[PDB]
Amino acid sequence: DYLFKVVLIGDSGVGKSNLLSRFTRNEFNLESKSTIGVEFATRSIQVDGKTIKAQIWDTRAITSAYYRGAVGALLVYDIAKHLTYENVERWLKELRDHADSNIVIMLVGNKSDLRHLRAVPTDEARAFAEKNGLSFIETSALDSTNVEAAFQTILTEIYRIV
Amino acid sequence: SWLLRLFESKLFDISMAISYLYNSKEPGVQAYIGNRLFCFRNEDVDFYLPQLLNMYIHMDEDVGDAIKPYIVHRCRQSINFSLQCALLLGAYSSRGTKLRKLILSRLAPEREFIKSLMAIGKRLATLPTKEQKTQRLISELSLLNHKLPARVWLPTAGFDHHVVRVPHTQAVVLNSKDKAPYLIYVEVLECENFDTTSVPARIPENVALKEPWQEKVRRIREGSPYGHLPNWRLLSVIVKCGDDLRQELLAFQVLKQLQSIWEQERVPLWIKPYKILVISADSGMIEPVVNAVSIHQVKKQSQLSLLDYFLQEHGSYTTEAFLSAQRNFVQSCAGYCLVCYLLQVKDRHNGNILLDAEGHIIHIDFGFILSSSFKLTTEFVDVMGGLDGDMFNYYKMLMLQGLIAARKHMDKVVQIVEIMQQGSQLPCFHGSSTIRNLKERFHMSMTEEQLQLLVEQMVDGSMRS
Ligand SMILES: COc1ccc(-c2c(C)nc3c(NCCNC(C)=O)cc(Cl)nn23)cc1S(=O)(=O)N1CCOCC1
Ligand SMILES: Nc1nc2c(ncn2[C@@H]2O[C@H](COP(=O)(O)OP(=O)(O)OP(O)(O)=S)[C@@H](O)[C@H]2O)c(=O)[nH]1
Repeated sequence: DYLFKVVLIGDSGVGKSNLLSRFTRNEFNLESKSTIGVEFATRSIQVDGKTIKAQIWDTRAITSAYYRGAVGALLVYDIAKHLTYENVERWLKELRDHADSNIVIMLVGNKSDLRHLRAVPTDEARAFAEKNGLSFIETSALDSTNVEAAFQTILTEIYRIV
Repeated sequence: SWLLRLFESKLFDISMAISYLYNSKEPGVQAYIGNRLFCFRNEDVDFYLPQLLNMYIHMDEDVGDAIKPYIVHRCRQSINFSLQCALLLGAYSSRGTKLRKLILSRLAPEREFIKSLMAIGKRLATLPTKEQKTQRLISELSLLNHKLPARVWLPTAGFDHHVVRVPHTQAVVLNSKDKAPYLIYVEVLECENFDTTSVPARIPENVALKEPWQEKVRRIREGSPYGHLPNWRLLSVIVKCGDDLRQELLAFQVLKQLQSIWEQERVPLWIKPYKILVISADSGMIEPVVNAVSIHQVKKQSQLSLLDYFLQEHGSYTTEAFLSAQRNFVQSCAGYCLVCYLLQVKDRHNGNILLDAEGHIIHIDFGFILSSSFKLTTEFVDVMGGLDGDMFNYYKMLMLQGLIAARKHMDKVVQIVEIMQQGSQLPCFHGSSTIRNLKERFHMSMTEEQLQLLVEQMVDGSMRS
């Protein structure tokens, strides 16, 4: 029925491709063959009684195809690697240079399963989260936790731009 | 999912974790295992501490960072753990300094205790005879006691504790060499937890001879201020001020693994790993075997042949005490033969083999092993009842059995050695194919009939002299 385009951006290693594989093929793997250039993937869900279809973009040098036609963008960091959270500031200057000024953003801490290796506290993140204009959640791509929730959340939030 | 599948299976143990950590170049796996370390029992992971810490120093930052968090956690809940980390970190680098300094950042009481012990040993260097050294040692140890009970402990001790007293008169120096090692006895009060417990209070002060261990406890106990307490136990350590113990530690792990392997399978070989404590690349401590003395000195005091001494101390060949002692001999011989072959242990003589009161032999000087450059003497064969003997045939049977057992667990052994070679300037890793040669020595390709022959060949070689 409807068509919602969403992009995934973030540092290398944070888990974008497995987020995509969990969410779109319900599959995960520890061994990893690198994504060469670009992917999208698609799956349809329903929000508020309406059949929607979501388009996710998986990211070398950033051509501006990314950030084109995105109603929403999931900006993801690895909770267990502090630097990835640190660069969320640089990922938003990018996103303001190359993307729609009225776009939906979710901050995502991935790899929440690595409890004992955690380098970024949920509070520090959520503080920054509501201090700014981003929605916030923590996911784990390895185990099927909150991956579905994450998408369905951002997708519900989106259709509300009637 | 097939990899993640394995890691979540029952098959996953601390061994496998280290193997993947060591080999895998995938940072997602490295980080994943770093986290999974926490789920394991403290005891199982502890055994591999030298490997882990070695990796941290000499491996990619990615690998270190996955290990560090677990280390810091352990360091924070146990200063003993902290101590052993700090000591190992320093010894294995001559990147390291930062984590070491952070851990030491507290341990001063212990570190001063250890410093003094080392300091003592170095002074005896000016005294050229064994007997002269001992008297200087005894006096200066008495000065330690002046240092109060100090909330310091022997990491070489099985448990957490506080040191209360040093029975200096019982301490003895073991040789006349330039940097001679020396044996001391230490009194301690056992803890339930070191980290939470008050250092005990001083209790005011109001002969050494060849004797069994428990008689020595008796003698020491009756004289000691603290002896009445039930909390009280006696420990012992050998102090080596100028000898590297990093190879010694490696052998220990190998001995410990091989011991478990033969234990896991049901092969009644016998061997005895003795605890090692690395303090520097220079210096270390050893937990000694009690109730044991060198074959060589056993032969100088007895004036007997090895067999004859056995007969004297236990009884004639028709007695149980003898047959038990003979049996303990035979099982310990097969064990150490196998250890000597696999690790290619050299410089084997009766100065390096101890005999305990129950009949086991014990090898001790694990210099000259592997790449760095065992004897069945008739004195040994006689105790076994001779070449045609049933007990001797049994000796050969165990070696094959113990070999078959070893093969079933080869990877656990090679792992210990193969990791340790990392960035190593130790003489035991001198070859191009140290680990490669080691694997060949397990003869994994051979059939059992082939191994029987190889065992036979081994024994024939051990006899030529
Ligand atoms: C690093 O090399 C050693 C390895 C093992 C040992 C040891 C161990 C684990 N247990 C004992 C031991 N047991 C008796 C304890 N007290 C009694 C009688 O009950 C007696 C001796 Cl002399 N040694 N030793 C010592 C040394 S060494 O002190 O550096 N030195 C090496 C050269 O050869 C002489 C010994
Ligand atoms: N413990 C844990 N490990 C994860 C998690 N997500 C990914 N890993 C691992 O992180 C590694 C990163 O690979 P990848 O899936 O390509 O992430 P990505 O770099 O963000 O994806 P890309 O946009 O660059 S193609 C994977 O090997 C994967 O096994 C997680 O949620 N928890």
